Amino acid sequence: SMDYDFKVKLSSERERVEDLFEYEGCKVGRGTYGHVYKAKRKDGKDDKDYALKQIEGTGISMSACREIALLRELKHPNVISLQKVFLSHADRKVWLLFDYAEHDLWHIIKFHRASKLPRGMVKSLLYQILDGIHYLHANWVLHRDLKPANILVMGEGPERGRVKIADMGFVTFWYRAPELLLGARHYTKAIDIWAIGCIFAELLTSEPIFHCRQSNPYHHDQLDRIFNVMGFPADKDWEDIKKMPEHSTLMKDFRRNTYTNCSLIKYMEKHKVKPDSKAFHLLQKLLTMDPIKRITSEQAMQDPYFLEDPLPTSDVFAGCQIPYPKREFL
Amino acid sequence: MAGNFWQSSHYLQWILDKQDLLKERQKDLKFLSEEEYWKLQIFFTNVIQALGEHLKLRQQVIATATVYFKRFYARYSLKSIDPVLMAPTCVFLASKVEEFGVVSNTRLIAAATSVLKTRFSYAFPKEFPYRMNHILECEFYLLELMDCCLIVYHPYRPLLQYVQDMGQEDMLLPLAWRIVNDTYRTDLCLLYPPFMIALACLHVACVVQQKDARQWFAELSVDMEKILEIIRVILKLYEQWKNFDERKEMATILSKMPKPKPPP
Ligand SMILES: CN(C)C(=O)Cn1cc(-c2ccc(-c3cncc4ccncc34)cc2)cn1
Repeated sequence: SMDYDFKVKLSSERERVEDLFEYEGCKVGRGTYGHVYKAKRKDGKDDKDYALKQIEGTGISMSACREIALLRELKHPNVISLQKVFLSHADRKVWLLFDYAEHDLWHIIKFHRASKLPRGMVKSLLYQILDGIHYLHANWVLHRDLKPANILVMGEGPERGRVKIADMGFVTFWYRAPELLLGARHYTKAIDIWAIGCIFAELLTSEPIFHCRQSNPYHHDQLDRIFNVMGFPADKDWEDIKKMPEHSTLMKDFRRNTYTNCSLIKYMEKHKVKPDSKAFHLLQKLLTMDPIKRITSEQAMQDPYFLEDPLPTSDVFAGCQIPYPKREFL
Repeated sequence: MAGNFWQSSHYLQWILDKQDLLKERQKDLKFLSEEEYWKLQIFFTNVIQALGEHLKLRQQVIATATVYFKRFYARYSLKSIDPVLMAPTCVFLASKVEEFGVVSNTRLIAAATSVLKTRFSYAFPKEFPYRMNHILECEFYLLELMDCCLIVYHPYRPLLQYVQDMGQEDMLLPLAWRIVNDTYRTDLCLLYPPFMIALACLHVACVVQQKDARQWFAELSVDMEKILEIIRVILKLYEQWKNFDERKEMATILSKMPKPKPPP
């Protein structure tokens, strides 16, 4: 099957995650992706924190495969960099190594809504999310699951305030485009843009715009929440809505009249965002019901919102002190 | 994925020098002649093609599996891992990378057993000896020894773009596509960018079908001396094809091939 000397040589030379890093009791993240540890090198060559991602299950899953394949190729300041892959031969577990990102939008937003976000920081965050997704889209890579928990932000150090898009391995549908909820069979660039729109709205208000209570694509309560914010789409607004596999279900369960006094203007005005601001006009272009009428990432980056004072900064915090607490060990 | 080839792992690490490739081959060339070694490479290319066909996988998946197989043996001896185990492992990994899915334990083992029994009985008198535990072990070694380089670029996408640009899709594409498949009987995928392999295949297709494409090729601004090097290899592979009788020669060639050493 395999040569003895070949196996023995490789076994002697193979770097093991447990020999290189101390991570026992250093777990900071959990999910569908696997587990994330804040580790330190066992050899004192560095004192910087590292993120160790132990992939879910044994062997090479589809998720583990997609993440390794893509991150091995992708090189952008706003996309998380894969530094090394550890293949634990004993328990068949896959480990991914990256530089540690102290923050993410899930924790940043949570901190701000617990108080009840500086506008320069909101703009810089959105510019870096769009920059990262534009690079992915130009390389024909769709994220398929953008959300605040995936938009990492670097802490103190040589990359302070830099956004990093994480989770390339792809319960809650708050960031899911309306065409997916109506049965669209394929993921598209427009689906990622809708998610960015959701994130932008949440950064401006500290609230998930399409927050909804908890296996088919059709999710009634989620669509009801979209319509309560956006209004029910008129035929002119989304002509191909009739072509959607769940259009007949939509016609059976909903009536456009229920959402007559509903619009994004009305929603954003309740959360003190002005409908004549450049921020609102951009948000509305990102949150377009019809995917073919949704702005692209490159067009969004060219928006006059980014030319208005203040300009977006490379450090989203802009040399100001980070008020956000460090991630706690689970 | 459809990224820039010049920034890819394929270009930066897997476009090898012919001499460095010949130097690594010397380890196996003590048992097999240079002629027998390329014959063995064609055989396993045809084994991977037959495995993919049985599993009803797209040409993209088969091509990715073939490149994995070749990249592994470009750096390691035929005795490191049995090529009979590597071929279905490469298919298994390629199917996952190419978003086709995880081939089931039952479907993969039955495909390897059936294909070798039906289409390769002349070279294998005994049944496929490996189970799923062997594939899963081999997979871990394959991923590690390719430095986790999974995204592979093939000549099919640029060939389709070139033929469409010529406005000769109906006439040239079926033959040029077939020549690209035949290219996997060689080391070309390890030595040249895919767009260059596609252009040479399109050139050979133009010569065979007697179509004047001199002006189209002249307006490209590509290293034609490099396209000519590939053309020579393509023409050579058909002469090799003619003189090679796979069914009469392979049992002997496989017997000469170094085998994995067991533990003491
Ligand atoms: C159930 N629960 C409440 C939680 O999991 C709480 N939580 C934890 C996180 C988290 C998000 C990102 C990282 C991380 C950091 N640095 C580099 C990384 C590189 C690749 N991937 C992740 C990285 C670590 C933790 C988000 N939320």
